[PDB]
Amino acid sequence: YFKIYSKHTPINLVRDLPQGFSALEPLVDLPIGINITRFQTLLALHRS
Amino acid sequence: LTGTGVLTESNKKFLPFQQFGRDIADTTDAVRDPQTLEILDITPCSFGGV
Ligand SMILES: *[C@@H]1O[C@H](CO)[C@@H](O)[C@H](O)[C@H]1NC(C)=O
Ligand SMILES: *[C@@H]1O[C@H](CO)[C@@H](O)[C@H](O)[C@H]1NC(C)=O
Repeated sequence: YFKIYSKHTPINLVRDLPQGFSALEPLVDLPIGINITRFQTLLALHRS
Repeated sequence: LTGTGVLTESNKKFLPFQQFGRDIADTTDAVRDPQTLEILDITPCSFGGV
């Protein structure tokens, strides 16, 4: 089971992690049943 | 989940994921009913010493 917990926060701090507390609600539980040891973030380019 | 009690209306703001509730003893104190998704409080039936 892949448990994904999520929390969305309106902030106005410029550079770093804001200092505070916010408990993450559970978003989804996925019955994937696979071995995971490595992960990748996916980004988007901007072209002009 | 089996048990005995009176099912009453409640004012506990359950979050969407949250289904049931537990007391210190871990006995269930509130439950979310299937089919209708409402939140029913479970209050033990009246008892006491004679
Ligand atoms: C999962 O992958 C890692 C690295 O490839 C390996 O060491 C581990 O034994 C694997 N686990 C299972 C259950 O296959
Ligand atoms: C059946 O239960 C689901 C919850 O799993 C609910 O969304 C749906 O409205 C229920 N339908 C009826 C006819 O009770």
